[PDB]
Amino acid sequence: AALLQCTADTLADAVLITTAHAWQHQGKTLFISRKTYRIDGSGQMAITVDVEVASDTPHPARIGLNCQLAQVAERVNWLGLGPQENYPDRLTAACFDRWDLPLSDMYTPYVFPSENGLRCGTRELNYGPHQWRGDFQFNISRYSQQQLMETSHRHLLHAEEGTWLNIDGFHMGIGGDDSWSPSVSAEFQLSAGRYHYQLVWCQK
Amino acid sequence: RRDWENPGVTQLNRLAAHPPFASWRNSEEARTDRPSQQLRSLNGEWRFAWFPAPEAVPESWLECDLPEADTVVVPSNWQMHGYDAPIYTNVTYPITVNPPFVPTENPTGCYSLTFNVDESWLQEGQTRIIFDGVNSAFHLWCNGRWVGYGQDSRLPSEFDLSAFLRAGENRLAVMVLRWSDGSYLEDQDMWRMSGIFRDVSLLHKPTTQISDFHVATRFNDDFSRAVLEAEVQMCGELRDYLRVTVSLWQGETQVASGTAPFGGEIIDERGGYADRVTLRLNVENPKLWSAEIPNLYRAVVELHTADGTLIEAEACDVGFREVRIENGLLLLNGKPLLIRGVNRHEHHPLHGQVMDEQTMVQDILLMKQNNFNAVRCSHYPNHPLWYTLCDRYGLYVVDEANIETHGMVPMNRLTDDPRWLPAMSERVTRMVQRDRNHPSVIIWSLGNESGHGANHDALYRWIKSVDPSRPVQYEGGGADTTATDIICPMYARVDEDQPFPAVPKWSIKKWLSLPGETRPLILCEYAHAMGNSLGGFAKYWQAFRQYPRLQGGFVWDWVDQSLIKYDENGNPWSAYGGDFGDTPNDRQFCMNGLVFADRTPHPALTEAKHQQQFFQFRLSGQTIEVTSEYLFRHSDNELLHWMVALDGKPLASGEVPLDVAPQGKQLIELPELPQPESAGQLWLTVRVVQPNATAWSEAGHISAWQQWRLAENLSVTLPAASHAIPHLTTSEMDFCIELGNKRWQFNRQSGFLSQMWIGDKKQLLTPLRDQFTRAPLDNDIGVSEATRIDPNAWVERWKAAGHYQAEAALLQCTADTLADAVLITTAHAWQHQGKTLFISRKTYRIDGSGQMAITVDVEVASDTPHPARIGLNCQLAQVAERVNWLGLGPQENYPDRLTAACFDRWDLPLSDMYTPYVFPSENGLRCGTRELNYGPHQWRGDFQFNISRYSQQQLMETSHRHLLHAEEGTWLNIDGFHMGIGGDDSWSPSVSAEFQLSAGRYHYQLVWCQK
Ligand SMILES: CC(C)S[C@@H]1O[C@H](CO)[C@H](O)[C@H](O)[C@H]1O
Ligand SMILES: [Mg+2]
Ligand SMILES: [Mg+2]
Ligand code: NA
Ligand code: NA
Ligand code: NA
Ligand code: NA
Ligand code: NA
Repeated sequence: AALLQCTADTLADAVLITTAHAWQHQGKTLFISRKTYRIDGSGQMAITVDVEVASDTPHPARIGLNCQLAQVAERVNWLGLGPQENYPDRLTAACFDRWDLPLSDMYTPYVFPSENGLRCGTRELNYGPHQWRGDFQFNISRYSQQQLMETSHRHLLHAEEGTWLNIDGFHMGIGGDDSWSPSVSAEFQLSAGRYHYQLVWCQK
Repeated sequence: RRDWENPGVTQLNRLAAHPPFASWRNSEEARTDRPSQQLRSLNGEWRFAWFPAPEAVPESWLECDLPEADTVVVPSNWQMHGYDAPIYTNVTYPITVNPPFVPTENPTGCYSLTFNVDESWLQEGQTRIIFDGVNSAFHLWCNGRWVGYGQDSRLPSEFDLSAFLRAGENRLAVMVLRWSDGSYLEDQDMWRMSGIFRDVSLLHKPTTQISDFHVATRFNDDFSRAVLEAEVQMCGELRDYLRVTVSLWQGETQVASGTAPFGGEIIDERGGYADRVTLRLNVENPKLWSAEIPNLYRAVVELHTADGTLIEAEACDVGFREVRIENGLLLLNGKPLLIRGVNRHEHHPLHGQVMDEQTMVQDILLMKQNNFNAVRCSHYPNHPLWYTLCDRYGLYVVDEANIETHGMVPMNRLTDDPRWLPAMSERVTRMVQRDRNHPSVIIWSLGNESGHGANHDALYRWIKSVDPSRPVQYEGGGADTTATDIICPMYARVDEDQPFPAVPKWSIKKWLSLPGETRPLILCEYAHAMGNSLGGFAKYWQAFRQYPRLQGGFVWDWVDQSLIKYDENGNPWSAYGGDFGDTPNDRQFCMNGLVFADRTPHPALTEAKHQQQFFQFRLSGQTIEVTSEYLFRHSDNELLHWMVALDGKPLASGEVPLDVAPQGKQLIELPELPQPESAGQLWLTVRVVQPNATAWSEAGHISAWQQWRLAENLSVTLPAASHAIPHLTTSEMDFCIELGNKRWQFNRQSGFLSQMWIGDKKQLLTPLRDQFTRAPLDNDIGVSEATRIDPNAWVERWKAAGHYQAEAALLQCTADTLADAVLITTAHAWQHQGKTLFISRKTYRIDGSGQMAITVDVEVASDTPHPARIGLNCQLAQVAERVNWLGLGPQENYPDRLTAACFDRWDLPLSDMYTPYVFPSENGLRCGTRELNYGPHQWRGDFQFNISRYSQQQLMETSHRHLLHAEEGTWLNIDGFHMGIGGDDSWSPSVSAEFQLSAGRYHYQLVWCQK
């Protein structure tokens, strides 16, 4: 990430932080993320995200935010599709409702580890003292994406300090018509060029 | 005898039907298709008088010109002369349904003609008269004496006048009835007119003559050898010395000739036809006919004496081609066709149903220029010249019997009744007898929309038995009955089933594979081009390409059936149903074409041309792969032009020769490029160009094109810093923003930007506000009507929900000052009787440079019908001459109808940004736009828009284009999102789900600035 801009402004009833970053490679600009963070008198932080994806780069696996929370809590409660793991091209069986499970159930122990546990069409996620509202997809667990990537067997995984949260505005399909050639259908590829999503983070 | 109220009587004294004749008395003339001294036209000025019913006609008329008659041009439709009104009704018959009766008030046209006949015509031989088209029934007298009677408005009626004429002056009298029992089989969706509307001629033939002749062509497996077989029949006295010679010419070269005396092979226990003879000519390596290369030969049939005196000669153009269905595919010359067709009614805005050579040729060329290769004669045999033009310019034709009984209940009420078999039969048999020698006719059709009755099965069989060279099709009764060789549905969708009882319309992909089915499928009608339509056209093409047995279709239809009317002040305008006092009527349903009545194209025609391209393309790296879809020709009149441009700015370009075999591929490696001097999207556009003129096109004609996005350079560099800083003035009713010579006013009570100035010049006539509706297209309205609402119609759904009446309620309007800009934030709710339909949240941010960035986030209740659009609208104070944009164009294009548009920088006169649909509606949108310029204004983002002198309100409140009036200033509609237009049919919702705005939440952003 290359910082293009970062500015703060005071509003009548809020503070407004605007940022813009570029991800580039070998001089090519892959994505541009432009954001605003508006913090109001109520303690709510509204994050608006607008991303640009170069038409000539391979469509990305996801368009989201990620962070590692200090907090390790017992349950995860959400208003969205569930209760089991579901992806854009595999979410018909999931149901929209209020679900609440123990943290470990939000991790799926595939023998060969990979991205896992996503839950789509969520409008509210609650974990510990935190609350995220919007219309997004998310996964939450004790294993970083980096660690999943680097580890070939589930028994060699180690819970990291804290909890890793991956909150996506958009996520690519997982496919499966076969497992030896690209099989994610065009309609589940993130080829829009321009993507927007908005999240509000607040405590309890 | 009231013969016009009896389906048992369809004619009296009418001669048998036969292929086009001219009785040449010179072989060379027949060979070259020159005019014949023996075939005279009686067209021109005749006398005509109108009466309200046959009973009102005075007997004196039979012998004397009526002084009150007028002199008029024939052929003609009397409605076009103003004698009575033409009627526009679709399905419901224009007369009470009570077969075989017709109204006692039955408009009657009394035509007469005084003309001369050479004594030579009477001293020997036979003189007959031929009426190519009389609608719908008539009696004929000659010199005061009755000759005969005829029905079937679309085939020629011939009578022998030899015993009625005199050398010198003669007088014909023709009493034409508007309505007859024949009207029950003539219920086609088109204007109901009447009259002698096709040519009148006199033909002289010798007493001993050629009475009919049939030509066939059969081939070997590889088409390297043919046998042409000509069966010739005679009438008149047989003599041993008579002979028949059939000769076949290829240009000026004679390829073959055979001669034989009359006397056919034994047929049965009783012998053979002493009055017939069949000649067989061998042809090596024949030049095959197709729509791609319409090679033609000329066969000349000479009747003569053994000593060599010519009696007469007849002749026809021959196209060597085989039509057959095998293994589920329709093959032409052994290869599978892909029918790029269109249905074409015979219609002229000034002359009604009278056809002329110039208009036909016009039609043909435009069809060919727009990639069509086939036409369906909806829904009757056409004027004879049509077939000759199709044979020579090369178009595949579906010849269809003049039988349509759509208004019956149930539809097959007459077609299943044996009492009507006779009348039906002649409409089919006489067509086959007239048209069977035309190579362009590849398929026969039993008619249209007359259910499926036992009469169709018998006639299907009659054709199969008499003319095995062409398949038979018929859509009635569910499109896959026993009376059809081809599954030929009308308006069946690509993927969506429409499971109506008894006659479902399955998805065409699914239909092919139903248990036990194996036939090819070609839609007889699809992509109902009514008004702003053709949404989803590409979906069909894609399917046709992928599925071998989906062999194409015939779009409905070629040309709008609008008619010219003159305002009080003599100004012509386009009229539709009801416009002549005709009632009941079906209004604008007579207008469904790809071109307006004057042949100017509608925007959809370009979508068709594009999807019907004959060259397909693929891009990989710097390699262009061109695939030919031609079946028979090499690309010998084509080159490929390619261009690369960065956001409209030309970068590199070039041309390459195309040398692709039919069905073959050609790889073209593009040069290395001098990559963009900066940010933006590089676009590659390729066009196939025919350098040389052809019979149907000019030099440089563009036949196909395609585009691809190549490299994109996202901009990361920040614009410089403007020292200038915008100022905010607040009052209780308004928020104001000023920046140098610029100012913006946002109204605090409305929450909208109400005014803007450049200098002291006000820029807006009406404030900038959200817009969620559109003046309804014909597809949006369907068959709904004020006196008969169709609740299912999109328009009724939007109306019912309050979309057209919802009012904006302000929920928030705030102003903030940033470091370098003013930020205005608004939120509105649109409601209707308690319900919140839509929510629009926006921010307007005005910086030091005078750019206004507008962010819009809209919520749409999941339970209200999907909106027609999500956008903004305003009336600008200025009217500029041009409109310039970087986006798709140049023609109007919608979400489900934009494949043919290309991304580039376009610039047009404002008037071309408005599409003049006769029935006005939302029109002229351009999609995928990144920049729009008009006057001093500039809008940037990723939106769709339309710009014109007509408000949406006016468009929806006006039924005819001629009545629109340019308002002050310019109406601009800039949409973040816009619903598809649909068109699979125009009587039920047809916009595919992927084109409905059902997302719930939508975001778009625009920058508005002045230059
Ligand atoms: C209106 C439909 C119920 S019937 C529909 O009407 C169209 C109107 O142009 C065409 O005439 C079609 O052939 C006919 O099926
Ligand atoms: Mg009759
Ligand atoms: Mg009909
Ligand atoms: Na892994
Ligand atoms: Na096909
Ligand atoms: Na119609
Ligand atoms: Na060529
Ligand atoms: Na209108």
